[PDB]
Amino acid sequence: EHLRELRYRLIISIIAFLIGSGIAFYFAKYVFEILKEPILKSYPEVELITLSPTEPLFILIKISLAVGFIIASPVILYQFWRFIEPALYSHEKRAFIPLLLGSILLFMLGALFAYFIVLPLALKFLLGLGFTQLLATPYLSVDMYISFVLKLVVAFGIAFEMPIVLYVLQKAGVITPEQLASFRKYFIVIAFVIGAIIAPDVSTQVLMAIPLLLLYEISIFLGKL
Ligand SMILES: CCCCCCCCCCC(CCCCCCCCCC)(CO[C@H]1O[C@@H](CO)[C@H](O[C@@H]2O[C@@H](CO)[C@H](O)[C@@H](O)[C@@H]2O)[C@@H](O)[C@@H]1O)CO[C@H]1O[C@@H](CO)[C@H](O[C@@H]2O[C@@H](CO)[C@H](O)[C@@H](O)[C@@H]2O)[C@@H](O)[C@H]1O
Repeated sequence: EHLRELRYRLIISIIAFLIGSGIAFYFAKYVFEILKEPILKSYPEVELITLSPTEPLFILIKISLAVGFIIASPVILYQFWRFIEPALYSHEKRAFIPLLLGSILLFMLGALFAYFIVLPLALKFLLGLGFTQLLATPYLSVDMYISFVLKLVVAFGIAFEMPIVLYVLQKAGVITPEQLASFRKYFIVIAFVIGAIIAPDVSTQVLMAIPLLLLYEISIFLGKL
């Protein structure tokens, strides 16, 4: 049953993600505008050329897949939450509703944080560091810039879900707040690994690790037992 439940809830979540991805595909040219907007306004001297051969569809498929996941985030959050509580951990179903709503708005606040705080900051640390206008002119590849935005935006959505899945595991006594306090020296490496994968330089790898450790230290404080 628990074996089969996942092998059906997965297919429902995967079915939702593709419906969401297809929607994202249709209005992708407009989503490409929202993404281009942060650079276009801050450093207009920086040209977004397509250094790539004939790959504006790869940029499309990346856009249709990442944005298709932010559309499906409410369905995916539900399939997680229903497979765990009241299913295994909690007991009340009107503790589940404020949990789903709370976790739906934590993925949205995560994406807004990346797009409106991490990213503009990540651009000043990259090309806004004084007179670096010479090494940044038709030097920007759109496939580079778009991807970094999509990585940063999706990672922060997910990174924000940590203090709820954690508070709920700590409450269900699956983990203790001291067990997170012991994993600190490993999450510092986790955060810098994630920061190495998604960020282009050290300045941005660090810029990313900071809110991640901060989200980890929010989970320990939600060690109210
Ligand atoms: C969960 C479902 C998914 C929801 C999110 C998906 C993405 C939604 C963004 C898409 C969308 C609304 C779509 C709504 C329908 C959703 C239905 C969902 C599926 C249901 C099953 C944004 O909608 C608006 O959003 C705001 C921008 O953020 C703005 O609104 C207000 O505006 C101010 C006005 O005065 C207000 O004063 C201000 O207050 C707000 O700024 C508008 O600028 C914008 O149109 C449409 O935008 C774009 O669509 C594309 C066609 O692909 C259009 O194609 C191009 O346009 C031609 C023009 O000639 C070009 O010639 C041609 O190149 C091409 O043809 C674009 O033109 C474009 O307009």
